[PDB]
Amino acid sequence: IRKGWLTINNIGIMKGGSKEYWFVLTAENLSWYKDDEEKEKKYMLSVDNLKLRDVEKGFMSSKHIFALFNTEQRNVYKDYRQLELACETQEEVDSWKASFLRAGVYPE
Repeated sequence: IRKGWLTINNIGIMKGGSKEYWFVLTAENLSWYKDDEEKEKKYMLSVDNLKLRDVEKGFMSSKHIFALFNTEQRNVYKDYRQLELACETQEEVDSWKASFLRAGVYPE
């Protein structure tokens, strides 16, 4: 449905620090890659059982930040905490939120 680069702010101490990843969004699954060639296949999460929320001032929010969180568990699989995503512009945040909603993600 939508593809682009997104920075993940929540990464564990073993690999901590915000990092930019290539993301592919479809109606069925969310697939994250370290490359735009879509070969790494870092981790995947299903579209459903997820919801979109805003974020608090817990990060140096020089970017436009929104969070996709698991409604069944406390964290995203193969990830640290919930998937807080930072965009270069606010339009990217709104576009991604709309894309996730169309894919099947539900509002908080």
